[PDB]
Formats: sequence, C-alpha cells, structure tokens
Amino acid sequence: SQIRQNYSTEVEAAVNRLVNLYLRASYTYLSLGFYFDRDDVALEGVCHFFRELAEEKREGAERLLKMQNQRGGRALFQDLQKPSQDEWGTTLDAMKAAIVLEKSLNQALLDLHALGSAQADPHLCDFLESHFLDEEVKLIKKMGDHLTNIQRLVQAGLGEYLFERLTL
Amino acid sequence: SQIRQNYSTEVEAAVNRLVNLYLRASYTYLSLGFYFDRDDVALEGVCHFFRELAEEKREGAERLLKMQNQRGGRALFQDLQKPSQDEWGTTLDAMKAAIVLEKSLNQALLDLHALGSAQADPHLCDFLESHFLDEEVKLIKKMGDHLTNIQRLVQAGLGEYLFERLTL
Amino acid sequence: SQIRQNYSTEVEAAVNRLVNLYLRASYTYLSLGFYFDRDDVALEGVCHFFRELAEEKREGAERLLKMQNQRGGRALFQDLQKPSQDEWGTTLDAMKAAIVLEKSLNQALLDLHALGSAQADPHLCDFLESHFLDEEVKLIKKMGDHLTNIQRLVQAGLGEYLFERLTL
Amino acid sequence: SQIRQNYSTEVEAAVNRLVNLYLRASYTYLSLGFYFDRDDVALEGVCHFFRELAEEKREGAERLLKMQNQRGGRALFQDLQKPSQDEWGTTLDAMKAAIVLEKSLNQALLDLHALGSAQADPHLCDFLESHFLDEEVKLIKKMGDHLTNIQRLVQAGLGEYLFERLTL
Amino acid sequence: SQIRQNYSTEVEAAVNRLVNLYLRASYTYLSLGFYFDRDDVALEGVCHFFRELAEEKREGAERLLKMQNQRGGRALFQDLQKPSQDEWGTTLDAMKAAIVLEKSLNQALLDLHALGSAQADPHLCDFLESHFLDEEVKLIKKMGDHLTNIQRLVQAGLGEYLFERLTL
Repeated sequence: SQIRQNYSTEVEAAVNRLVNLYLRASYTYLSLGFYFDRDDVALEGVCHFFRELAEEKREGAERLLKMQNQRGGRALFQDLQKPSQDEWGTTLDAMKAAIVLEKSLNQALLDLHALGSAQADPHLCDFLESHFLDEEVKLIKKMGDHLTNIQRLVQAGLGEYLFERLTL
Repeated sequence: SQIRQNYSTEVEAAVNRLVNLYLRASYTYLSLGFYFDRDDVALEGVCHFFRELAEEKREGAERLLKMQNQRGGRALFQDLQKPSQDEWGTTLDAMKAAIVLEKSLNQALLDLHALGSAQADPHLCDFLESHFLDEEVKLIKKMGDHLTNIQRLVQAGLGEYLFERLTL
Repeated sequence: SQIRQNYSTEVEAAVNRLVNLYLRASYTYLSLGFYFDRDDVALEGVCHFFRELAEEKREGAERLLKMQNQRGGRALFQDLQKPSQDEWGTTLDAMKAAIVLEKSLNQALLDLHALGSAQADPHLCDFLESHFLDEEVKLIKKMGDHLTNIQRLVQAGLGEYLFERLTL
Repeated sequence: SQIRQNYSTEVEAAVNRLVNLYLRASYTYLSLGFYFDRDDVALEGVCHFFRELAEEKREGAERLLKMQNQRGGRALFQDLQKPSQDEWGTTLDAMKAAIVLEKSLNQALLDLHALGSAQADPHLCDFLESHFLDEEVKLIKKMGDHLTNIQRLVQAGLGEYLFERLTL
Repeated sequence: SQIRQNYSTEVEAAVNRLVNLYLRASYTYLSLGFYFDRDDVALEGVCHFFRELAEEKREGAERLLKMQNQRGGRALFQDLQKPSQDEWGTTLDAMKAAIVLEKSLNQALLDLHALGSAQADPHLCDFLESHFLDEEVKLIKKMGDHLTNIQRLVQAGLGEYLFERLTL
C-alpha cells in the first residue's frame, strides 16, 4: 500500500482465488498419492508421481502468495475443498483425473493472464509466463504421454504393473 | 484388510480427524507466515518461524496417513477449514494463537492415545509417543519461552524488532 | 535372580514361547527360501526374499533371548516344529502363507504386550513396542503390497516371472 | 540502421529518456550514500545500502544503452540533473525519498512497456519484463519492508542505530 | 597413612569441609541454571552460564578429593544442604547471589591457605594457589563485570533480554 503500484483489485482477488486452486490441487494429489499407497492398490511409482505433484502445487501456491505480498496485495484464504473422489480407481482413471485437474488450473492461469493484459499489468503477465504457463504446458504433455502409454497397455493388470515399474 | 489386525474402526476414524487437524494447522501457519511477510508488517524472522511450522504440520499429517495405510485403514479427507483470522496482529498475538493451536493438537493426540489404550492398540500408542507427543511438548515449551521473552520486551515497536532480529 | 525385579513368571514363560515361535518362523522361511531355489521352481528373487526373512526371525529370537537374560529370566528351549508344508506352490501361495505366519507372530506379540500391561511390566511393554510391533506392521504391509501385485499379475507364468524380476 | 527493424522513433526516444532517469537515480544514490558517510551522520550500513543502489542504477542505464545499440537506435545524452536535496535528514526521510524515486522509475518503465505494446514491439516488452520490472518490484518491496521497520523503531536515535546495525 | 607426611588432621578436616562447600555451590548453580530454563523465565544464556559454573564447582570438589587421597587423608562426606532459594528472581538478583557465593568460597580458600601456612604445609599452599585462588579471582571479576552491565541496563525487561542475548 505504501508499495502498491499498478496492481488492480481485480487481479489481487483473482490471485487469491488462484492460490486456493493450487492448494486444492495439492490436496487432491495428496489424496491420489495415498490412495496408490493402499495395500490393496500398491503402486508405489504412482504414489511417488502424485506426491511429487502435490509438492509442486504447494510450491506454486507459495510463489503466488509471495508475489501477492511483493505487489502490496493482501493474501486472503478460503476453505480448501476436499478432493472430488475418495477412491481413484485404476492408474488410467487417476491420470485422466490429473489431466482434467491440470487443464483447469491452466485455464485459470490463462484467464488471469488475460485479466492482467486487460488491466495493463505487465509484471503480473511476465510472472505467470515465467513461472507457471510453461510448467503447466510441460506437465500436461507429460501426462498426455503417460495416458497414451497406459492406454496402449490396457491384460489390464499386467499393463498397469509394467507401466508403474518401467515408466514411473 | 488382508493386512488389518487389531485396528478398530474408532481409531481409524480418529486418525482421519487428526490428519485433518494437522493439515488445518499447516494452513493456519501458512497464513501466519505470509501475514508477517506483508510490507506493512515485515518481520522476516517471524515469517520464517511460521513457514517452518507449516512444513512440520504437513509432515505430521503425512506420517499419520502413511500409518493409516500401514495398518490397513482407509484415508478419508474432509474440507480444510480456513484459518480463524485474516490478519494476525502483533508477534505477541500470533505466538499466543500458535500456543493455543498447538495445545489443541496436543489434546487431540492425548485423546487418541487414550482411545488407543482403551482399544488395547499398542502399535498406535507407541507410534504417537514416538513421533508426536514429545515433539508437541518440545514445541510448546519453545513457544512458551518465546511468549515470555516477547512479553518482557513489550516501547513495544523496539521490543518486537529486537525479538525478531535476536531470537528468531 | 539377584537381578530379577518386576519380572513375572507368566511373562518369563510367554517370552520363552515367543522365542520358539520366532525360531519356528525362521525355519519356515529357510524351507520357503530353498523351495524357490529348486531347479524346477527357480525364482531367485523369491528365494532371496525368504532367506532375508529367515535371518530377521532368527535375529528377533536372539533379541528376546538377550532380554530374557537381562531381566533375570531363564531361557528354556523346546523342539522346533517342522514347517507346515514340504512344497510351497506358487509365489502367490507362498506370500499368502508368509502373511498368515506374520499375522500369527504379530498376534503373539500383542498377547504378550497385553500380559505385560496386566502385570504392570513397562520395560517388557517398551521392549516389544520398540523392537517388534512396528517391524511386524511394516513387514505385513510390504507383504500385503506384494500379494496385491502378484494377484494383479496372475498368463500366470509370465506374471510370476515379471514380479520376481521387477519387484523382488 | 542496416540492422534496425520494428524499432519506432518513439520507443528510441523514450529509451534515451529512461537512460537519463536511471543515471539521475544513480546520482541521487551517490549523494544519499555520501550524506550517511558524514562524520555528523555516520551510519555506515545506510551509506553502503545507497552505494549499492547507485551501482545497480548505473548498471540499469548501461543495459538500456546496450539494448538501444542492439536495436539500431542512437544513444543521445542529456544533462544529469543534480539530486533534489543536498542533505537527506534521517534514515526514515532517506528511505521515503528512495521509495518515491523507485516508484517514479517503475512508472517510467510501465509507460515504456505500454508504448512498446502499442507499437507492437515485443522485443522491447520482453527486455523490460526480463531485466527491469521484476527487479523494481523486488526493490520496492524491500524498501517498503525497511520503512516499516524504521517506523516501528522511531527513542528515535536508538531506533536508527539499531536498524543500521541489525538490518543493514 | 603409609604415605601420609606433613599432613595435619586440621588441614585434612578443613579439606573435607571445603569439598562440601564446593559441592553445595555446584548444587546451587544447578538450581540457578534450571530456574532460568523455566518457560516463565526463559533466559537460555543465563541458564547456560550457571550450568557451566555447576560443572566447574563439581570439578573443584573432585580435584580436592583427589588431593586428599594423594596426601593420605581420608575423604568424609556430609549432607549437601539445599540451595538458599527455590526461585531466584531477576538475572540481577541471581548474579548478586552468585557473587556472594563465590566470595564465600574464596574466603574459605583463603582460610585454608592460612591454616596450611600455619601448619607449614607448602604442598597444600601451592595446590590452592595453583588451582583455586586465581580461578576464583578471575570468576569474581567476570561476575562483577556482569553485574555492572546488568545494572547499567536496568526498561528492565528490555535490558535483561539484551544482556542475555549480547553478553551471555
């Protein structure tokens, strides 16, 4: 506020909503990760893949919160909604759900970028491009590649085991 | 379930509630940490203290979730309630709030231990004693020590600055 | 006896029975291990898994015997009963048999812990919690995870080969 | 001119004006730095803070001049106006003056970015975003944090000494 | 007794009394040290200062006991009287109490030296001069220096905090 410059209330609010989305995504990946650690599921490579994504999403939320403060905006937190499912089915189901999740985050990033451009806020625009847009694009490509390999593999039980052992 | 042995539905449910409490506590510390990173608050040592506590609470939740799976229980997640405050006042106010938070987690741990003892579940009892009860006791002692030093210091502005520079 | 303190004859006898169980379990794993070393079975990773478990069970028996002496109890040995089977079938059959074995040892540990608590013998209680209860819980979780992966895999012959090569 | 492409005369002129602003800012920080080196002021940490900022501003001017040449524009220099004050008062006064200075440079950067966007000059836009916009935002946040701590501290004499010793 | 030479019963008895004084002093410093470790006192540097003094006094008692045996005297122990206070007030109160304690030990050393001289026992005299008299003089000087700095500092709460952080 002594520091705030060119930082609209609209962008400030949208940044708080994006923090919530990232935290929610981290929570979803925590649930996905532990589901694959169940003794009756037991796919450790899948569990590790999702645990790593949970950490990345949390880090994304923290970078947004740091930026909110750097701009003189005020962080506001909301409840984190529990993940959409309690049980996540097969590795295939889970990877589909993850791609759906990432494309929603990506669309939220693109909406925020468009807001930033409309508000002539190039710092916000650069920030997103630099730390988030390319990371989402790479992550979604990786997930699409996984989904394609899982699909080619599913003798569904054997396929799911080999994917976990040899890719993840 | 092929593995589940001596693990009551009551303990299983209470472990899921304790995971929620730990995650909520981690979220509260995330909010505390960023509040002290505000340009109009600007106490970096306080921000770092709370960020480190956020990570410890998240790690606590993950150890409980791992244990839930080791016992053949089923992790169930609920919404994470937003922190009780949007703005946290002085370092003194914040430390008081943190001690209140930790004593609530501690009481939840003690309740779970008592449940475990009533259900004759010594693995649960040892698990809590080994990874959580002593850590809470040490953390609460550290916070009480901080609160005492903050209180002796508050020329409140000068006191709060020196505590952040020389203790934290 | 010059040293014996708070160590009931009931716990002393039950410790001797638990030593017998551990030695018997070690013997069963020796038989399992060599069965998978047969030229007409030939699953070396499975043989190694069971040989390692035989050593762990023997070490468990020795720690109990050391503790018996530390408390001033008197080690008494009984015949070791030969393993329940001469031939152990598939890796799946063998893993099921191993989980059954470990859950019996675990239940014997829990019974001894309950005896110790009834006799107000906290050293015995801590000893079991510290060296045996968590190890059994981790081992049983690992076996349940293996059983789940074996089951998803069984083209039974191909499944059994890949599990041995890629997991064990 | 054999190299010039998509580089408008408007952007070229505005880049020369921004070079002048950066050099003027470097000159102001040189004056601030030496003022705090006076034997009757004697705050070495404050002097060092401003000397480091003088060097950063000069480096900023040189990067703009390099870019002007890379684009085939022609560097033109104007007089550098002497700093607005001969004596800079307290550390608080000086930090306020520095924040005012940086917010003026920042607004000049944002104006140039908007000009670049209107002229469809994405190289200029990326250049500013990459080397200047985030640096200004971080610097202004740091200064706001300092100002807040100075204010909480001012027993004004004691406060100013401790800030210089313990923060700077 | 086969070894005893020039070692009077008076010096032997006085050495046993001095051992008691040193042990009592060590006990007093143990109580002082833990008092400053209380969560409602919480001055860790003060706690460490007194814990180190407790160890020095115990070491002093052991050197006297070793010397008693080297001379062929017979160590005799008495009850160790509990410290004069249960709660020690401020750092200032505690440092005053410590200086009073050390000056009493010092006077006991000087009395013993005078006894040794009267009994023409130069080994005892050298022993005290070499291991105890200069150490007491240095310790008392250090405590007097601390007391002076504490006094100049006591905004008593702020003074006590800064002394603990910056001196101890």
